[PDB]
Amino acid sequence: ESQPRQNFKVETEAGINRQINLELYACYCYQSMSFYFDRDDVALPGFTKYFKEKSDEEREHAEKFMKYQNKRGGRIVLQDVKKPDRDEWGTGLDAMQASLSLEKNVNQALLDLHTVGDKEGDKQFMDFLESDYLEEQVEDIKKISDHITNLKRVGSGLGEYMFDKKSLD
Amino acid sequence: ESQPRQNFKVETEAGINRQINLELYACYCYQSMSFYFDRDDVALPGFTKYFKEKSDEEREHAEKFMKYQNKRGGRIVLQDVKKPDRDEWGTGLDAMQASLSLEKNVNQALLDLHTVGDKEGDKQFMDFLESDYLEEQVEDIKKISDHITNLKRVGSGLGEYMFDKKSLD
Amino acid sequence: ESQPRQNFKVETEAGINRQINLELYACYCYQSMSFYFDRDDVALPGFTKYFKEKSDEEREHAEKFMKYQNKRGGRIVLQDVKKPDRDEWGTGLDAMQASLSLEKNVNQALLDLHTVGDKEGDKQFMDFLESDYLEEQVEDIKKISDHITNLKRVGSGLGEYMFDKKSLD
Amino acid sequence: ESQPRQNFKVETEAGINRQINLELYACYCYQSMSFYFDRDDVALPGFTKYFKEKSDEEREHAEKFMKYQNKRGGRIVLQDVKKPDRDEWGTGLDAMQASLSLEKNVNQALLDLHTVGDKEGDKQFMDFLESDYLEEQVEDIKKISDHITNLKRVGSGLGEYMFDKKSLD
Ligand SMILES: [Fe+3]
Ligand SMILES: [Fe+3]
Ligand SMILES: [Fe+3]
Ligand SMILES: [Fe+3]
Ligand SMILES: [Fe+3]
Ligand SMILES: [Fe+3]
Repeated sequence: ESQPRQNFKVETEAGINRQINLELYACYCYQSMSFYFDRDDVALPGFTKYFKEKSDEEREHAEKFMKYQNKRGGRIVLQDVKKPDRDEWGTGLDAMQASLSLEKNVNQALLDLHTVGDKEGDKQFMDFLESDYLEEQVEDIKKISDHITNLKRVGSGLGEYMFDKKSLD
Repeated sequence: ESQPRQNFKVETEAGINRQINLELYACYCYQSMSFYFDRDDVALPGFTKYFKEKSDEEREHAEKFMKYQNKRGGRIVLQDVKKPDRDEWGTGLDAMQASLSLEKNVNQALLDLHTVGDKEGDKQFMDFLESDYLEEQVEDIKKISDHITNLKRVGSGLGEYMFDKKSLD
Repeated sequence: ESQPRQNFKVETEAGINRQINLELYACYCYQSMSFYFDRDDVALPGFTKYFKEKSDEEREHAEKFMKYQNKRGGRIVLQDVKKPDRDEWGTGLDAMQASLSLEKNVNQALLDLHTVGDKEGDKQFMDFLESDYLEEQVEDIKKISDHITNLKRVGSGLGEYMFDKKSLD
Repeated sequence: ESQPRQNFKVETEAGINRQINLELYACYCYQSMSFYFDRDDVALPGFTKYFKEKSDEEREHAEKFMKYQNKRGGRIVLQDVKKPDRDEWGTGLDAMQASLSLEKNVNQALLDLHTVGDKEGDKQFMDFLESDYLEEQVEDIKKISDHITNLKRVGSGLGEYMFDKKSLD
């Protein structure tokens, strides 16, 4: 057993390694999204910047889980990060809805990972998940929902152009 | 032979003199475009400013080639700069598309001028073209393409007015 | 053909997409390396920081290629990024030698990608590769070689500990 | 019942009083360790400073539990704080390993105290323990493990001397 390991179960360790891969996958999706909106036939610089920032956030999420794995005495096992499931992301509305669905899937995986910690009695891990992940997911999912509502409100064309300027920095 | 001349062929020298005239011609077109959008029945001050800045850029391009001609020991031979091929430039979309076509023609002339340098073994001239012209053309052509996409996105009327305010300074 | 596309061949476009995946793969390897040295039974914070910075550099390399693909009018096609070929990276000397081998493989892929640009006459792309990638690879490969020499000089134990403090920030 | 008492069980109150004594005991051990390394025949000033700071931390831990006991309406009952179980702490490696074992014992007592809060439904007390104690224990246990690894890496003699200078302030 590694020196720090205490109240840290193998199932919790394995759950963290699957979550690392999922956060890396989300980071990859957002990176794809960002450079899609940098296409010359898409050309929405607010969307480009917004998904780039979201991509860096997911990379931070993954690395924080890596750091935590080490803190508790687990061992990081990396896997292929799959390519995103689309090459092209439609309109700003489509991308924002794909992003909502993505964040809700990450949130469910996090809640399932909380359930592993809870049944194993990992008090510290539950609070770590709560403080550093669950609250952020809830804020993010609310923010993206608002954006979807406004992208429906403004419509295509000028509306989408104006949303890019006024709702995304 | 002039004092500095070394590894500098007469065909390269002549190519630079044709390119000088082309850059001057581009400068003239952009100047025409700029004051077209300053017409009282057009009246788009973002477009006016944007094409004025682009005109000064092309003037700089020409003068840099003049300076280089002298650096290598060639002799500048100037020609008439023809009047632009339109007096009137349509909508903001039309002007932006005329500008894309213009920049692509300058880029092709630059690539052909690179080919002259390459076959003559003008190592320094190729790098000069690469560093000081080819990269800028690629950035510019990408920027103008983005603008064309957004001018189609926003449509005529209010859209064109909003693009003038939000995409051009 | 996309609006900006000019002197940009399909083989060059495909080469950039393979290089994107390779830079992402290098970023993943360095990220693995970094958190390996953050293990409690490895615990070298200079190595951790050094490979984290190297990981961010490779991510920048990938994104710059993504941006360039868009600049020229190509289309980004992403693939799975494979997991690194080791879970554990040995001593500081082993990791530094794995890193040298990695950078030399990236450098060879870049030189092969230069060869594609050259035979297709992509003057701008060659200079882009030269200025923004080839020079950095040469500096990096020299830096890592120096580190390997010093890690052999200092030996294991105290030597490796001292190198972590004095050669890596 | 005291004025503030609400959802605060007698078993939870008693658990806090045992934890107070344990934190005081840890503070005493670290104080012993610190002045051991201030011995003229030991003379490691980094270790001296490090364990002094750790001693003050444990004193803060105890006093925070005292303050909390009062916040909830419990009553502090103090006991003898036993003398540490060694007068002499060996090498820097020995002391660091004794410290790891100490922190893991405090962590287990904290987790057992969390279990008392959980079964009694003391929602606020669990979060207090999580936020103010469990996270710190996990960081500390990871830090001490790293130090043990490096103290094995550097070896005795010059290694131990260098660790005192470079890993402890
Ligand atoms: Fe997110
Ligand atoms: Fe909590
Ligand atoms: Fe231009
Ligand atoms: Fe060059
Ligand atoms: Fe590198
Ligand atoms: Fe402690």
